[PDB]
Amino acid sequence: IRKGWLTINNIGIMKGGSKEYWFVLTAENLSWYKDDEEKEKKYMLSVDNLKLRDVEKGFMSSKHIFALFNTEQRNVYKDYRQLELACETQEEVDSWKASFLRAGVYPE
Repeated sequence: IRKGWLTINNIGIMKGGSKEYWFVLTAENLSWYKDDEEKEKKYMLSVDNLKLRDVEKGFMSSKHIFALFNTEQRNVYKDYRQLELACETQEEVDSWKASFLRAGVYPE
């Protein structure tokens, strides 16, 4: 449905620090890659059982930040905490939120 680069702010101490990843969004699954060639296949999460929320001032929010969180568990699989995503512009945040909603993600 939508593809682009997104920075993940929540990464564990073993690999901590915000990092930019290539993301592919479809109606069925969310697939994250370290490359735009879509070969790494870092981790995947299903579209459903997820919801979109805003974020608090817990990060140096020089970017436009929104969070996709698991409604069944406390964290995203193969990830640290919930998937807080930072965009270069606010339009990217709104576009991604709309894309996730169309894919099947539900509002908080």
